[PDB]
Amino acid sequence: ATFEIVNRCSYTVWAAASKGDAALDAGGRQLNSGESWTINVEPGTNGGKIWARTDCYFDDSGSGICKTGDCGGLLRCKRFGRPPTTLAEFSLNQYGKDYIDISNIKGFNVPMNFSPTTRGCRGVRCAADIVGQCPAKLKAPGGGCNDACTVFQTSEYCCTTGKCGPTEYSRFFKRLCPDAFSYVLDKPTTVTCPGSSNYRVTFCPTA
Ligand SMILES: O=C(O)c1cc(-n2cc(CO)nn2)cc(C(=O)O)n1
Ligand SMILES: O=C(O)c1cc(-n2cc(CO)nn2)cc(C(=O)O)n1
Ligand SMILES: O=C(O)c1cc(-n2cc(CO)nn2)cc(C(=O)O)n1
Ligand SMILES: [Eu+3]
Repeated sequence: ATFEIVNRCSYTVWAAASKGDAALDAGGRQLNSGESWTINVEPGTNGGKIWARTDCYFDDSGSGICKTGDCGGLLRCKRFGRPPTTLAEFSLNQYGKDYIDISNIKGFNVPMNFSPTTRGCRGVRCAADIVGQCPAKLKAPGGGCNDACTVFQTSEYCCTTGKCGPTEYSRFFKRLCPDAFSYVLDKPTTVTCPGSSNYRVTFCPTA
């Protein structure tokens, strides 16, 4: 499957793509404002994620640091990124269909649209100014808006036992972005697409 990753932000981002125990395609790349990077994701990829990283430095070997979304200091991510990270999430070719969503469960750093480029389903978007409106206690000094689990480490915010409800913090993310997951047990906003669809992830779709 092809994923065209487009940076419409006015700032550089370092795109990342991983399924947690391996890179997808090269795993990461710099995208200056306006640049597009198309990756190939293997059919059947389960639990894949794409995100933006901000304020990164990498040496000539591809090792360094990012202020949001750092994946073990690598340009080419093999693992998932450090919150806060707005997440484009997908599982492909699962009994004949693809499944996509956006999640704020690991916080929000950069606005995003995640849409099919082929027929048969809608896209999803979380493009509100979550960082600007972020509750004081969730603001990440390194940049972005943390989820409450990251900040407070409670069973209720982290849904540790599989039982939890919405919270004042989850409701903030849900108010700003109704079409993204705001906590682990949120009413799902997953979209079912035809198996083997192709996609575009756009950072700052309205900004
Ligand atoms: O065991 C680990 O340290 C570990 C494992 C995974 N895994 C993620 C997946 C797939 O969802 N499998 N291991 C991710 C990370 C990380 O992002 O730091 N770390
Ligand atoms: O760099 C890692 O391998 C790593 C870093 C973190 N950390 C993330 C943060 C910030 O929220 N602090 N450590 C968690 C994990 C894991 O759970 O596997 N793994
Ligand atoms: O503590 C962790 O979360 C962690 C630790 C290691 N470590 C591996 C080694 C061996 O040299 N030491 N920490 C790898 C990872 C990961 O790849 O996600 N994660
Ligand atoms: Eu780890």
